[PDB]
Amino acid sequence: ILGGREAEAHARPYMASVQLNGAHLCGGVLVAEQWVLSAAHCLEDAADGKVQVLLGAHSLSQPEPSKRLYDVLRAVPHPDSQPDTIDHDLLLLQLSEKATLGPAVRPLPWQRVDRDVAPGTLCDVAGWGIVNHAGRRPDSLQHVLLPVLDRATCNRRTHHDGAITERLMCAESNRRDSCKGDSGGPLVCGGVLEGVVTSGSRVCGNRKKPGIYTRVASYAAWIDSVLA
Amino acid sequence: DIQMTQSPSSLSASVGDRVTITCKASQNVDTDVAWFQQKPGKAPKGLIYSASSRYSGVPSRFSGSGSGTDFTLTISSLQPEDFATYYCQQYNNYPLTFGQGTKVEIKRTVAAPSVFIFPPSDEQLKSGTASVVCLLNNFYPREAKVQWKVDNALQSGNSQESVTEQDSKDSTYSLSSTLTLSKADYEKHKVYACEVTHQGLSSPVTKSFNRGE
Amino acid sequence: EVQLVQSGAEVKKPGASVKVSCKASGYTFTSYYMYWVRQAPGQGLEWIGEINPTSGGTNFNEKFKSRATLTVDTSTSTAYLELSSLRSEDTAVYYCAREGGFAYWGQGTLVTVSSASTKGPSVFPLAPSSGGTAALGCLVKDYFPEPVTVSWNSGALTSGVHTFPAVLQSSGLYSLSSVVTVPSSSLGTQTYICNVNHKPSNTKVDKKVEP
Repeated sequence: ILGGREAEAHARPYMASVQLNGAHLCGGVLVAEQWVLSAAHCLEDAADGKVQVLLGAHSLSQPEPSKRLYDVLRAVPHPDSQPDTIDHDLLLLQLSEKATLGPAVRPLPWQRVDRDVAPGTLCDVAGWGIVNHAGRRPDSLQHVLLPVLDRATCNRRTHHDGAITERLMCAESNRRDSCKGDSGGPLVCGGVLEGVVTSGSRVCGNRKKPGIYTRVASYAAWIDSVLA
Repeated sequence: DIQMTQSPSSLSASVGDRVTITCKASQNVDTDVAWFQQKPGKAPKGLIYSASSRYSGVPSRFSGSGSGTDFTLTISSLQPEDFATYYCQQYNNYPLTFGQGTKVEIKRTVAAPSVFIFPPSDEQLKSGTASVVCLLNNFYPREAKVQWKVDNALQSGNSQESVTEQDSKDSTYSLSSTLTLSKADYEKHKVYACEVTHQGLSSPVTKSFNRGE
Repeated sequence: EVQLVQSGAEVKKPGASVKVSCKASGYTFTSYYMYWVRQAPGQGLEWIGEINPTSGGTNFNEKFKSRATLTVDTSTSTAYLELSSLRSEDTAVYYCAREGGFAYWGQGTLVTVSSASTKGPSVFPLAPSSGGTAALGCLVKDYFPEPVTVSWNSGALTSGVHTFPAVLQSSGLYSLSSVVTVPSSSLGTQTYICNVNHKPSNTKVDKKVEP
């Protein structure tokens, strides 16, 4: 998270850390008692690495009574996601057992009404990804308020030259942005999950290249079909 | 605003040649540069975007380079379908700006023009206007100096010329220089001549006609 | 398939306003900006401006901000260009083009701003002088608007035919010339008549060339 600040510990009980071989790999959001939503590209190069989800965390390293590491029983990436694109970049992770809900572990409602967020809206994005232009990561969770940016602008050749579909959305990336390691994390407007970070292989903090986020409402049918 | 100074304006090349078209932005425009191809009477066709990326369906022989101020369009092996006008475009800053264009022409051997002087029709002289045409047929290169001299005197303004596109078969040019004067101004003189100055000519060929003959 | 279908050619008097339409199909119209370019006869390209379909927001080139208007009908996915208080300098080919993704452009709308009226041409001969090879033609003077179609011996003679591009006179009326080269032996033996047709004025003239 660029241009952000440290979050209030355990104020986002849906915040998940998708972990690979015990290291933070990607952001996530607990969308059901036994399911975690994240980005599909996180796992693209993961190979045989042990996939686990960290719930109830603020510090990746320090003891907290809420922190719990769950093994993943089954990883479901959106069937139409491929490494060559940013389309359908969603991944569902089934926990070994249902999570122990509490004031620091709670699932988050996701937007089901397929309507764009009004441009200029300040949405909250959190994560453990890069905090500075030097590519270094924080131990405890960061967050930043970003204004939504209209698709037409985001699609200008200066910016993402037509990559933003009706199924995706942008936020302004000037000085404040989502970086590598924030992918799969949540974009929140009106305390309802609106999007999922898909930063991938984009350099952050440059206003010329807005932040991209997958629209959860565009994949409502899919999410339920997996969660059934 | 940001100026795009395209160079050269015109370029003469053979089929199979490597060809370079340069563009100079008056300020850094990062890689927000595009290249278009335009054939006569047709809409521009997108070739390159992001200074180096090719649009889908654009042949591998087309390539773009540059970052900042100096940009280049390269045609590795020039094909017949590539003789057109190319334009660079800046999309970094408002207003979006274009280059003056580069016309790519087929290079051939020097061919001197076959000069013809035409007297004005009596049907036209029935009315107050008289038009004198000095035709230059099948020539190369384009650079031709058609100077009008009526009774050993230099004409200016009263003349208007037209040039055909490069010939699909023999790849030559033709020119129609029309000198217009009133029937009153026409009867005042007898000698009407044009002095063609072409590279393929040793000495400037003068084609004269007389009012009466 | 994606296509930008622009409106028909226009001929306008030098005081009026023109409204060029451009209907987009094959993609989400609202997902991209639409920009407009102008190309005067035998000239380069000029960026006019752009429109955000979602907001209706525009970005203009200062040159045009004054008389140009850019609108969008989202219900019909059509971008409009309104150029008002027209002058002869406004005579140009106007193109709408998508801003983002594959470089899609419309076929182009030709606007012709002239105080001139629909008129057929007058055909005059460029008579052969008479060596080894000689030239003969037709002077296709004073016509409006563009174009004029020229052929020889009713399509029988295509080799040596150099139909020059139209040129606009001080009168504000286009004047051509269609030359043809033939050997000096065929003069008097074979007859040469140039077919000149001006579709707008519904004029068809066939003039014979004699020395």
